[PDB]
Amino acid sequence: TSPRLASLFACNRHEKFRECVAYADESYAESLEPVAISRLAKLGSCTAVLYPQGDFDRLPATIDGYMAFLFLDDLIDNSTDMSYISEITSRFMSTAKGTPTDDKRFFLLSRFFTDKRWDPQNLVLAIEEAQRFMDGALALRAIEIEERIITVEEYLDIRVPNTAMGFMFRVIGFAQPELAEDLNRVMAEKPDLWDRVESPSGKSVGIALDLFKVNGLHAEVCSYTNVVKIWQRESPVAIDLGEAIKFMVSEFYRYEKEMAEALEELAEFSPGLAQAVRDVQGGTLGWMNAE
Ligand SMILES: CC(C)=CCC/C(C)=C/CC/C(C)=C/CC/C(C)=C(\F)COP(=O)(O)OP(=O)(O)O
Ligand SMILES: [Mg+2]
Ligand SMILES: [Mg+2]
Repeated sequence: TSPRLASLFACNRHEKFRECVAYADESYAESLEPVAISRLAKLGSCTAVLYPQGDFDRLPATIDGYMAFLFLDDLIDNSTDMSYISEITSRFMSTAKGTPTDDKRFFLLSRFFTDKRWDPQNLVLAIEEAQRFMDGALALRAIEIEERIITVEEYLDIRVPNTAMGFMFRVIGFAQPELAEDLNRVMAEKPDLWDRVESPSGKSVGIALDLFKVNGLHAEVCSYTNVVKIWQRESPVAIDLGEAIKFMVSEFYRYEKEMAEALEELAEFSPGLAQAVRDVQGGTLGWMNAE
């Protein structure tokens, strides 16, 4: 249920995509399979389509980082109480800042954030965005617990950093190090232009993730933190889940158009960085449309 979404942005693939898979298989089986008790190795094909003009020598590190990230976020999203989610997010941020850990769950996260090849300002950007991702996870869980009714607008604002689109855009500088300088410059000199690209990105990918969820074990629901159910409540006329899905699909396309328009203005500043952003969006949607 919920339809495939056709991104405006091509799903492009690194030429060593095969090596990316297998590195992921072999790395997972050695470093995550023991503790994880999985769709985790699949982040090989994914990194290869997120960073298709990236430097292959950075992709194995990025794969490990992203497998660890996905693993821990599954911890976070599955937690039912603020006390446990707070412990996990604080430990994530400690590790992201290079605090040593002997918790194997965090071993690959530490490898990635302490990679000596990071551009130093790029690394600071990535840590700060991971904090924003974590702050949104914490806020969304408070919402579902308190069963608080918010608007779609309020939700999407909270949700944007928690889609990790912005984090993946920051690691463009790691995976495609010829873009580190341009990444730093846009944040220092053109922050508002940057946010005009990042904000419709997070909104569209947020809507897409929420659309692709619904039901499995017995009742995920998430009635207060899934944009489809949020709109059901906010609509000024009664709408069922089906009609609600249709509307948010239309909103996906509207937010992607708004992102496209922004990327035209980013490309005059940096053609390379604009194209790398397209490919992160295009590969994310491409990879997601295995539904
Ligand atoms: C990157 C995205 C958004 C999707 C697919 C590509 C991928 C596996 C990237 C790994 C990079 C990172 C940091 C991912 C971790 C955070 C994100 C967002 C996810 F886990 C999305 O997976 P989900 O649908 O279970 O959860 P939710 O976001 O709806 O709660
Ligand atoms: Mg999440
Ligand atoms: Mg999740």
